[PDB]
This record gives sequence, structure tokens and C-alpha cells, in this order.
Amino acid sequence: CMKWDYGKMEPFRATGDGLFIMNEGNFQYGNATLSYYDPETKKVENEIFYRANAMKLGDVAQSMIVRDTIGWVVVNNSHVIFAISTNTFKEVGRITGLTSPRYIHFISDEKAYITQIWDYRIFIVNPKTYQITGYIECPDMTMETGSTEQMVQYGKYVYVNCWSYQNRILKIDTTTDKVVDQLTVGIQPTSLVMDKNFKMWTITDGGYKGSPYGYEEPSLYRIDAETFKIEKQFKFQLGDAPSEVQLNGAGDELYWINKDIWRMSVDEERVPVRPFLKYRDTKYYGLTVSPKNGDVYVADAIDYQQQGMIYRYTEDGELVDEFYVGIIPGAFCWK
Amino acid sequence: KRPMKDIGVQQTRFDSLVLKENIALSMADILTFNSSIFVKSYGRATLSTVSFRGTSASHTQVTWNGMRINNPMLGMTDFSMIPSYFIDDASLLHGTSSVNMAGGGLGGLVKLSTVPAHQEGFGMQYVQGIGSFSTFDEFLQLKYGDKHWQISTRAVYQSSPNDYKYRNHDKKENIYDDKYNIIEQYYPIERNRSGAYKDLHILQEVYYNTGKGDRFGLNAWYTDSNRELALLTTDQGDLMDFENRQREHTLRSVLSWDHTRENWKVSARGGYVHTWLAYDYKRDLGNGIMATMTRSRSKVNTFYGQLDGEYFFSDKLLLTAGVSAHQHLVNSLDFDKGRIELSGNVSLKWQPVNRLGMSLVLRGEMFGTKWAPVIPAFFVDYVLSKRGNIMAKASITRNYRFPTLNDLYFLPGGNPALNNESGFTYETGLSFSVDKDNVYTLSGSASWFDQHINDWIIWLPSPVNLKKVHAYGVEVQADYAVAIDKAWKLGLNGTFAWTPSINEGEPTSKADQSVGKQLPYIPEYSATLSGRLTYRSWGLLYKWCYYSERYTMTSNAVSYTGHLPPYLMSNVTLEKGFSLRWADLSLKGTVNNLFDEEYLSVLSRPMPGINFEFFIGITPKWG
Ligand code: CNC
Repeated sequence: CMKWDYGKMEPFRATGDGLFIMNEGNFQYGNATLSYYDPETKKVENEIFYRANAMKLGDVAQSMIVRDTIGWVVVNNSHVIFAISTNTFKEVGRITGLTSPRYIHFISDEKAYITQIWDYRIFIVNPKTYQITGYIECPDMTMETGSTEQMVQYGKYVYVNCWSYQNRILKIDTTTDKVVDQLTVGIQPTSLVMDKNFKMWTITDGGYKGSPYGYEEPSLYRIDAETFKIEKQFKFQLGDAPSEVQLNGAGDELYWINKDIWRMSVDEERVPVRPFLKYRDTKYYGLTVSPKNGDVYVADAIDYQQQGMIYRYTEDGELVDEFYVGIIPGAFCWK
Repeated sequence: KRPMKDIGVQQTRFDSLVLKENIALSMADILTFNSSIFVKSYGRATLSTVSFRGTSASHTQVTWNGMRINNPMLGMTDFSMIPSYFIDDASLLHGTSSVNMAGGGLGGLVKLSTVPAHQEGFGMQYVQGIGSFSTFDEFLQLKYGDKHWQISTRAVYQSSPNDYKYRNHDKKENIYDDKYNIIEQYYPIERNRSGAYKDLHILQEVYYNTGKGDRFGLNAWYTDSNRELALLTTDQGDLMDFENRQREHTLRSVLSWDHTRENWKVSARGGYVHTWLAYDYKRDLGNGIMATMTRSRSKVNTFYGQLDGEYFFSDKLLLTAGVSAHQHLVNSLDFDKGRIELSGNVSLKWQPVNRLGMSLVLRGEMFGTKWAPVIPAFFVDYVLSKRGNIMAKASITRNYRFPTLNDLYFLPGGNPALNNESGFTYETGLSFSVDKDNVYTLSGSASWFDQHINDWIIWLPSPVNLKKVHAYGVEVQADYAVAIDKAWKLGLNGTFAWTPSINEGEPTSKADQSVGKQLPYIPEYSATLSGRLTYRSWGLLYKWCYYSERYTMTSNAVSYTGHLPPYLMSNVTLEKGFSLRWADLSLKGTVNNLFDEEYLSVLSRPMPGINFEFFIGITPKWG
């Protein structure tokens, strides 16, 4: 007639060139978890962080960056960024005292930018002393609807997009740590990526009818690197929610969900008609492209309250594998 | 024996000493330890969700003095904001019995009311409670009566910081060195953060009785709530300058008129409720500026009217009818529109022979602009044996529940063209009572219910309907009261419920491991047991609650980070009463979490260890 809960550690010895899957988990449940997949032996380990540390990851894991043998897992709803080893999944440190961080971007060995939602500031941290050393103020940004998501750097500048309740991408000068110029796109640019010939690709969300900015046709853009301009814009027609336009290893080929998983090349023209994977009554939430061989992994969240499945497809489009992970697999990172 | 109204009806009745046993108990705590209902609540002064017979919270209707209390936007009631001392009478209508009074009560109905007192002259009562964690409870009663008038006034104030210490098993604090390396990691002993709350409730009653068959009434209930939302277990850092707040101002009023005669009786009733909600989420940055990150306001106004009738053709035949109307004018700042709700019912009760008894209920509804199919209900009752009062019951119905106001009219996702859920139910059960010559009184019941839910409304990337759910099981309850000696009395009340909640929907996608699976946060088994021992002025009370394992995933898969163990809790209360000259003193001390469990009822929600509570009650005596 009693109750109890403890934890026990476990010696992981992961080797090979695996894939890290960040399961977001649900919201105000604290069931976010991390998973590891080995493409050679087709063996997947779930809850690697808790199993190797005897403590929960947090709430709403968002992304992860691998530098050398250290991976930085950013947790949104826990105000923390965990630093773990990519060979043992042991904790090497933590960055705490943030306000719902989204992404991290290392511009030098001694400096790093962190971007938040519900804030008008971009944090600056030292990846060694583990302390905040300043903030960057985005102009015309309010605490009520502040949002900055993804960073791509180009020479001395850093490019960000402003997703939630925003329609702007910002250019930051890393020498003076100031916003130097602005660009305007459609409502809610979700993700930002850079290709091999230096052209940023961003994709704009629709609006999910009712939002204060209202709805607008989801679009795709090809902003140039040196000079902004807008160069070219693509139209995706209403009723769609495209996102996650990340590239491949070579950085010359586009990939976005938009219902049917599409595949576009750089320095090409209007969207093709034949999808990479037409439709098989599945709810695709995220995807990634392997830089080694070119396999395409797509994540299926099912009903957002159970274990999701990832499908592994070759460059041709044939299924090779499928395996279970934590709840709502959100992002991928390569060891 | 039974009244003609109670024919073939399965229900449980909360008597006065259950409700008036402690001033710190809300109706969430009453339902947790005194019924087989599952209550989802991660502590005290926090959101409480009632899952009744394997259904969701939206399928349970709550009526206070005949007026529905569920929030029209959300469709669910927070049971933690209803003090038990503000309720003088509570009943639980199970399944088909809810059709007797309400509409879309697919799970059931909770009937709350206030009863006129019988006080001659003026009297008053004051109760003060002191407990651990710096919690304070106060309750003041004022009343008066002169054989025509009955005026009463109550006030309840509760406040606490909620800074209890718990040992944290989900987080490890690391000890650094001169060069920022982890040397040792330990489980910290933290305190509950952002959990402070302050609640104020005021109730005013005015009752008049002509004595010629006309009785008038008026009740007003005011609520002032100021609660903070606690931090999760897996929340990192010494995060100060972070506040959550849910202010909630609400006024409930009901006007009642009863006109009775020889065989017929007509009751008219009207009411009005006003609600103001405010959610804040701020961060203190810089030096003194406190920026705001989330700000939500909402106002709800509802007007209620009802007219009931009842006619006795004879002692063995009865007719009832009634019309109800609700108008939820919602002006939620930051959509401003609402619904008109109409309900009518006609019922026939017939008692052809001494044993057999039949009842037929026909109900129709119209919410806003859409009518609903007629809801029928048939109840039959038979007496198997007069010796042990063995009685058999059965019922059947087809109930419909309308979508909530957010499922229809909401900013990010507002599908207007949404169907209403339907449910086909049939029940059967037995009962007994073996009262003996003032030695013991044993009574109980056991009922089987089988119920099918169709067109369940669920949000998944937005109403999408679907979610066929099969809910069935067995309910058992029993009461016992024996006098061991001429001064010792023992009472045992126990309930049990096996309630599988299986979803029969077609598998979405291809990897859906959810067909044939228990629904999330619904235990398969539940049990309660309450023991009371009385010796002169001494009283010992024992409360025990059991919940089976609650799954946090629709696939019921085994997970390290989503495991909720079965919930067992034990509470003990010892009370001593003294009789002074100008007042009556009642001293009682409550021990909650007697065995000091380090547990987790809701995922990542820390809960206190063993805690104490001490009450003082004064009741002046005059001429
Ligand atoms: C699709 C989805 C999701 N959402 Co929205 C996204 N994208 N959401 C939506 C969309 C539809 C659902 C809806 N109308 O609310 C969409 C875009 C409209 C919506 C809305 C929002 N979302 C937002 C954000 C960023 C998030 N959302 C997630 C919850 C992100 C979810 C991811 C996740 N990790 O959970 C998500 C992927 C799946 C949620 C779900 O359905 N779960 C299944 C179901 C069982 O959960 P549930 O709890 O019953 O669902 C309710 C809530 O989650 C609620 N909800 C969603 N977002 C919020 C934010 C807040 C503050 C609150 C109180 C509730 C919500 O939506 C449901 C309906 O009430 C989020 C964890 C994803 C992420 N990592 O960025 C994140 C929370 C971030 C944070 N730390 O605050 C928005 C600010 C985006 C925007 N501007 O549109 C906005 C906030 C609402 C507001 N009041 O302004």
C-alpha cells in the first residue's frame, strides 16, 4: 500500500555514424525524450538521455547541434540547453536561465547566439563559462509576440527569421552585435536555410484561419546572400502548411513536407509536378536527409499522443526501414 | 418505500456528515474519497477533472440549484473551486439517470443544491483552520429565522504559499569546480514554486414560506480566486521573476418559486451568472520593468429560466413535464457570440402492481439553431424478494451531447459544421438491505453498464469527430454500521468500479497501436473505503482511495518517462468536542498522506509528503 519512483543509470557505448531524433513530447507533461538510431545495424535506442543519466530531459525538446563530440540539446519549455557527449550520452553541462529558447548557433568557440519565443532579445552565451554575456534587441519587436527561430551565417553576418506573429527576417553583424538591416516576407516564415551558391531559402506559413495577421497564401522565397532583394517567390495555394525546407548534405537540393514530400533542386525553376513521395495517408511532421548516402528519413507523429514512426527511404524512393521513437519526433541531427 | 420519482434510478447520495466533515475540502476531495469517480487533480487548490464511467470531463454535467454550471466555452467544471461547506446537498446521477434532468450527460450528472435551514432566532458559527506549509482556512456562518423568513450568510477564505519541500527524482543538480566540470550530482530537495493561492467565497440565502403552499427563495454566490500555476518537476534553474496567475470573478444567482397543492405542483425558477477570467504571464527583466508575455481576458454572461410541472392521477400513476432555457452570451475579448439552449421533457411513471414499476422519459433539445433527435429513456424496477429487499433494476436510452462553444467558435480552428456525439446505454443491477433490530445495517448494490460512444469530438491537427469509444464495466458499493457496545459505533462505506474504456475507431494511419486500448488518464480499477469510529465525544475517521494505473499514451506502451504507478492514499482525522457555557468547542486534527509517500499522481507534478492540519470550531449558545 505504498508508492515510489527512483532511477538507475546505464553505460551506453554508442559508436558509428548514428542519427539523433529529438522527440518533442507533449506540452506541460515533461515527457520529452531523445532517441538514437544506427543506420548500419538498423538498431534504435529510445530514451537515451534518461537511461544514461537517470533524469528526465525536460519539456518540448526543439533542436540539437553537434560540435565535435559534444551535442547541445535545446529544451524549449524548460529554459535549458543541455550539453551531452555524443559517445556516451553523459551530461557535460547545461545552460540555464533562458526564456523559452528555440535554437542555438555558434559563431565562435567563445560566443554563441540563442533565440527565444515570447521575447524581443537574442541571448549571447559563452559555451565555456556557461553564462549569458549580453542580449541583441530586434527592432520593432514586442514582448507580446516576439519570435526568432533559425540562424544561418554568411561571412560576418548572421541571418535569422521571425516566425511567430512576424513577417520579417533580420541581418545581424557579429562584430558589433547589432541588427543592421531588415527584409519583409509573407506571414510567419518558418525555417531558413542556405544553399551551395549562397541563396537563402525561406518558406512562409499560412496562418491557420483566425490569427490576428489573418491568412495568406503560403509561399517560398529565394533571398540572395550579398544583396537581399527577393529574387523569386513561389505560390503554394491555400489550405496547406508547408515547412522544414532543409537541404541535403551537398547543399544543392530542397526538401519540404507540404503534404506530398517534395524534392526541388537549387538554381532551377518553378516547382516540379512529380512529388518525391506522393501520398500514402500519413501525417508527415518532419524529415531529414543523410549527408553520407542520401537516404531520406520522414517522421510520422500519428496522433501526437503516442510513439511516432520514422520511415527510411533511399534517394530513389524505396522503403528500407521503419522504427519507433518517442512522442512527436520533431528534429534530426547527425552524430 | 422508494418515491415514484426514484423508480429504476441508479444514484448515490452524499449525506450531511460527509459534506460537513472539514472546511478545507472542495468537491474534488469529496468525490475522490467518497465515490468510485476518477478525479484528475495534482494537489490542493488546482485544476480537477472528473472522468465519470470511463468518459471525459465534457460528458459530466453539473447543476447548482437547477442551473448548469459547466463553463460554456470549455464544457467542463473545475471541481476544486466549490467548497464543500457551501453545498448542503449533493447527488450523483449515473448514466441513464442523467436524462431525468439534463441533456448531454453521457457520463452522468452531479446535482448540487442548498437546503433551507430550520433555525429559530439568531445563531452563528466560526471555524478556523491552521496547518502545515503556512496554510490558513476560515469559515463564518450567520443565520436567522422566524418561521416565515430564513436568512443565511457564509464566507470562506483560504490562502497558502504552497512551498512544501519534496525530494526531486526527475532532476539532478551538478556541483562544479574552478574550471566548470561536474564532480558530483545529487537529487535536490526543492520546494513547490509559483503555487501560492488566495480564494474568497461568499454565499447569501433568503427564503420565505407562506405556509399556504407557496415557497420563495433566492441564492447569491460570489467567488474571488487568485491562484498561481505551479512549476513542473523538470524545470531548470533558480527561475525567479516568473509569475503565473488565474484570477476568476464569478457570481451565481437563482430565484425559485414553488407552488404546491393536493396532487399537483408547479415550480418556476430563474437565474443569472457572470464570469470574468484573467490569465497573466509576465517576466521581470532589467531592473524594475516587468514585461508581459501572455495576457488573456474573457467575460461570460448567462441567463437561465425553467418551469416544471407534476401531476398525480393517483398514487400509482404520475406525469411530469418541464422546460428549460439557457442563453450563454459570451464576449471573450482577445470572439463575441453565444448560443441559446432549449430543453423540454415529458415523463410517465406507472406502478401497475406492488412489485413492478415502469417509467418512460422523452426529451428534446435545440442548441442555438440545430435541433437534436428525441432522447428516449425507459426505466423498469422489480422487487425479487421483500425479505431482504432484493430489488432488480434496468434502463436504456439514446443520449446526445452538443459540441462546446470553443469546438464551434474559436480563433485558431473554429469549424462551425460539427456534429454532436451520440451514446446508446443500457444498465442492470441489484440492491439489498438487511436492517436488523438496532444491531447492524448492511446495504449495497451491484450494477452492470454497457455504453457506446459515437462521434466523439477530439482535436488533432480542430474538431475531427470520429473516436468511437466502448465504455462498460461493473459498479459496486456497500454501507455498514454496527454498534459493538453501548458506546462504540463503527461505520464502513466502500465503493468499487471496474471501468474499461476501449476505443473501437478505425486505425488512423498504419502504425496506430491504439485500437482496443485503454483511454489515457482513465484507470481501469478504482476503490474507496471510509471508516468512522465514535466513542462518546471522541471521533476517528479513516479515508482510503485506490486508483489503478493511468496511462499517458493512447498505445499504452511501457515508457520510463511516462509511467504513473497505481495511486493509494490514506487520510486520518481525530476530532474531540467540548461543551462550554457560552459556546461549543470542536477540536479536530487532520493528517493527510499518513504513510509519507514520495509519489507522482499527474506526470511531472510534485506533490507533498506528510502534512498536518488543525481546526477550531466555536458555536455560541444563547437563551
Ligand atoms: C499544430 C499545433 C501545435 N502546436 Co502550437 C504550433 N505550432 N499550435 C498548433 C496549431 C493548431 C492547434 C491550435 N489551434 O492551437 C497552431 C499553429 C494554430 C497552434 C498555435 C500555436 N502554437 C504556437 C507555438 C509556438 C507552439 N505550439 C506547440 C504547442 C505545437 C504543438 C507541439 C507540441 N509539442 O505539443 C503542436 C504541433 C501540436 C499540439 C497538439 O495538437 N497536440 C495534441 C493534443 C493532445 O494536445 P493538446 O494539449 O490537447 O492541444 C492543445 C494545445 O497544445 C494547444 N496549444 C498549441 N500551442 C499552444 C500555445 C499555448 C501558449 C497554449 C496555452 C496552448 C497551445 O493547442 C491545442 C488546442 O487547445 C509548440 C510546443 C511547438 C513548438 N515547439 O514551437 C509551441 C509552444 C512553444 C512555447 N514554448 O510556447 C504558437 C505561438 C504559433 C502561432 N503563432 O501560431 C500558437 C500559440 C496560440 C496562441 N494563443 O497564440
